Amino acid sequence: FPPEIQYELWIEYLEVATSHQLSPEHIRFLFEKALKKTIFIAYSVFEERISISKSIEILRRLQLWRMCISKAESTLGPSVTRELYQECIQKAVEFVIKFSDFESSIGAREILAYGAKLLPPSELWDSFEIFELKHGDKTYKDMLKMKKVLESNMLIDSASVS
Amino acid sequence: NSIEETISYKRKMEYETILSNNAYDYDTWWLYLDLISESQTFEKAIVDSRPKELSNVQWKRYIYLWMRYICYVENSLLEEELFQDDIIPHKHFTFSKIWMYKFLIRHDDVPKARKLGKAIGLCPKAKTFKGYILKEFDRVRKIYEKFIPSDLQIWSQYGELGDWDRVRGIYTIALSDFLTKEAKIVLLQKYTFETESQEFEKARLRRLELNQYSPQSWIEFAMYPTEQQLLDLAKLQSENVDEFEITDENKLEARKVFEEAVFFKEKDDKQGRLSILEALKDYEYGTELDQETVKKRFPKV
Repeated sequence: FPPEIQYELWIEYLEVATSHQLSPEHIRFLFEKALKKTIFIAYSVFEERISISKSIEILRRLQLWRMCISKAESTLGPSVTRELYQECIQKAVEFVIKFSDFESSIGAREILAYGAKLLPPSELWDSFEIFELKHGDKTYKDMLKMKKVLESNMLIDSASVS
Repeated sequence: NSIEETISYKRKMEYETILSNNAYDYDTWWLYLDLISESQTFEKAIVDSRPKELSNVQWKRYIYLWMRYICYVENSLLEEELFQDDIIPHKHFTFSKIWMYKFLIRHDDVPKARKLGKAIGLCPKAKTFKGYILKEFDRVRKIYEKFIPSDLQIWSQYGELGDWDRVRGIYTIALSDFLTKEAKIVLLQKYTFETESQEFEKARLRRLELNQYSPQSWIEFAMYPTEQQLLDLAKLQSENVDEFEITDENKLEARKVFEEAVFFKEKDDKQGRLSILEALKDYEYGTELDQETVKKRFPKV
């Protein structure tokens, strides 16, 4: 039936055959045959608890999909997740901001400058964010006023838009 | 029955997957070995040995050897070449010819993962495995290496095999908020006369050390009488030398309410509790909070 009806077969066939078996290579191959969206998720769910990095490579191989990968990478530990966002950038800015928030926020200089690059990437809550980052220091009114100036310039480029 | 080529097509495609690098080829070694396991058995093991050795080189020592004992059943010279450090040779000479094929593989595993930061933890697990198989030969090796947090674990284990524990705990505490918590809990658990003696030569007084001396008096002098008078002396000596006494009035109010029950005793407890509240409320704390708030607002602007 080819890639149309075959999917209608294949979703139940996967859910069932995975439910049955004891051996990685056979089912691995079966997903391989299979692959030609949810399939990635079943498959990834398999790899994490039988086959891990390989799975992460598979997820690496849309916003929701980006959100997942990041979750599984966090499951492998924190460090990757900040890394994941950089992949993520290329509404998404809200997510990159969501990752960057605890990134530099827990921190790193490349990450903070990235926070600036993202905040400037495209917003009053973000202004509260940068203001929070400035307030956190016991880092200067000058850079802060320059920041509000740049965001104002963004207000200018935004207002200039038709 | 007739799924033989199912394995042969999958295993050929698994090896057929190109692998540039060390970890990529070692990742493929995990795939085809599992395919070989489920389904020239010696030459596949030999080509697997060269792939793991020809890789990460740091992580292949734990990857290759972990599937060597299973590969051997389906060995002594190959393990010594891969594991190749001074303490590992000392561990081998004590339990190679004396005890095994389980022991001789476990020692090479200990020298692969360590050679470390987890040396006091691994050495404590080595003595627990060697002694079990209340031994005085392995415990003395730990006691000899103690003189040259982690030592309290080996001290509490050797004593269990509180008469001999005082000999080890005195040496441990002689040489960290967690380190003193282990020595304080050991001298308190051993016991009510010696529990108070250990409290006097440790608790001294701190917010944890002062709170520990109060908890020691609750358990040690619980079934005796003079818990209120001794607790009032500790809070007075601590407050004078060292606003943050909300846990002393709260733990004392819960200790009085938790006591099993009269009228004259309960009314006397209300008089004693209210006397501390009246004396506490008239000692500079709602007034102290607003004072620092005005200074904090003034300091900024």
